[PDB]
Amino acid sequence: RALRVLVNMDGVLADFEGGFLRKFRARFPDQPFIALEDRRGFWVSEQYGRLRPGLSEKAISIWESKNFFFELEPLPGAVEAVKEMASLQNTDVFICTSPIKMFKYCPYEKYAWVEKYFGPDFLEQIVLTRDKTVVSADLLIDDRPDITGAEPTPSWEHVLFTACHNQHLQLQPPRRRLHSWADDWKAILDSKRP
Amino acid sequence: RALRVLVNMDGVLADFEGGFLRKFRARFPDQPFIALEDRRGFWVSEQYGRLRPGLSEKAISIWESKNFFFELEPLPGAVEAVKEMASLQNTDVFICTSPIKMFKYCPYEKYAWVEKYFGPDFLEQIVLTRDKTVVSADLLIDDRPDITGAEPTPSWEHVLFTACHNQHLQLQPPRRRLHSWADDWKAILDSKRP
Ligand SMILES: O=c1ccn([C@@H]2O[C@H](COP(=O)(O)O)[C@@H](O)[C@H]2O)c(=O)[nH]1
Ligand SMILES: O=c1ccn([C@@H]2O[C@H](COP(=O)(O)O)[C@@H](O)[C@H]2O)c(=O)[nH]1
Ligand SMILES: [Mg+2]
Ligand SMILES: [Mg+2]
Repeated sequence: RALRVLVNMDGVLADFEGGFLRKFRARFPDQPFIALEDRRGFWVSEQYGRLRPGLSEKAISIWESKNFFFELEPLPGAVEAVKEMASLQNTDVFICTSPIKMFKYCPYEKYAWVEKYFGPDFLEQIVLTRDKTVVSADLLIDDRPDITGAEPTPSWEHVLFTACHNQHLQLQPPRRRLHSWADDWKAILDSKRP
Repeated sequence: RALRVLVNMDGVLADFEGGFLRKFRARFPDQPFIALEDRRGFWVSEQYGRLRPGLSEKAISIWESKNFFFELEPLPGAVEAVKEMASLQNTDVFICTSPIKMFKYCPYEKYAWVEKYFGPDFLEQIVLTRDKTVVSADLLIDDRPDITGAEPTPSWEHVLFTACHNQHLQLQPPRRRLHSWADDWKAILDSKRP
C-alpha cells in the first residue's frame, strides 16, 4: 500500500567518485588519474587497471582506508530530497548499499554517515546487501547500470541515477533515468503510485 | 527458479542467548539473572527489566560491548547445516540479520563471524536489515515469533526456529517450526520446491 523506494548510497547519496579522486590524487600525486569527465563503467578499479599496471590495487587501497566512507560528501540535493521523500504520505524509503569486500570500516562508517546526515531514527532504514535483487520495492534509484543477482525478476523498477561513469550510456527502452536530485524525482515516484 | 532461503543469525546460527547469559553473569556476578529455561519473549532486555530496576540497561551493555558478537558460539549443527544447504542444487542461502542500535562493533563483528565460520566467499550472502519483510525469499528461518515491517505481505514463509524464549509458544496454524538444526530442515525446504 505504501510506495517503497530503495535509494542507493554510493554515487547517489554519497559522492564516492569525487571523494575517491581527491584522495587518490593526494595519496598518489605521481600516478596518472582519471578525471571524472573521462570515467566510464561502474568499476573504478577496472578503468584504473587499464590506465596503468598496479593502479587497480592502488585505487582499491583508497576505499579500503579508514575514514574513506565516513568522509564522503553528500551529492547536491541528496539529503534534502531523501528527507522530503521519506516524509511523504504513503512512501517508505530504504537506503540500499553494497559494502566492499574488506569489512573493517565500511559497514560501520556507512551507518555513521547515515546517522550524521539523516539522524539516529533513519538507521532503521538501512539495508546492507551485495544482492539488490532480493530486496523488494517499487523503485530502486541506483547509479549502477547492471543490477543482477539471485532474483531473475526483481519487483522494483530500476531508475538509473546519473553519474560520471554512466552519463553517456544509451539504455534499453523503457529504462528511465533520474538525472540528479534537482531532477523531478516526485514525478518518478508518482508514476508508480495507484 | 532456485529456492531462496533466508537464515537468521542470532538465535539460529549464533548462540546469542548462551553468550549473553555467560557474559552477563561474569560482568555482574551480584545481579539476579534469567536461566535459559526461564527465558520468555524475544526481548532479553525487557525480561531483565521486569526482573529488577536498571537490569535492562545492564543487559544492553553486554551486547553493546566489543567482541560480544564476534565471540558467540555457533549453535549445534548450524554451520554444517547451512554449508550443506547452500551447496544444494537450485538453492540460494542468505544470512539475514538485524544489527543492534549501537553500530560501532556489531556490523563489523557479524561479517567477521561469517568469514570465520563460512569463509570469505560467504560474505556475499549477508543481508543486514532491521526490516526482514522487504527481503524476498521462499523461506525465512528465524527465532523471533513476530516478524513485521514495511511489507504487509512478505513473500517468504516464516519457519520459527526454536529457542529458549519461544519453546513454549503456541503458534497459529499453519505456522511451522524448525526445532533445531538436527531437525529435518531438508524436508521443510523440499516442501517449498516445485
Ligand atoms: O571498482 C569498484 C567500484 C565500486 N566498488 C564498491 O561497490 C560498492 C557500491 O556501493 P553502493 O553504490 O552500493 O553504496 C561500494 O562499496 C564501492 O566501494 C568496488 O568495490 N569497486
Ligand atoms: O532484547 C533484545 C534482544 C535482541 N536484540 C537484538 O536484536 C537483534 C537480532 O539479531 P538477529 O537474530 O536478527 O541476528 C540483535 O542485533 C540483538 O542484539 C535487542 O536489541 N534487544
Ligand atoms: Mg552506487
Ligand atoms: Mg534471531
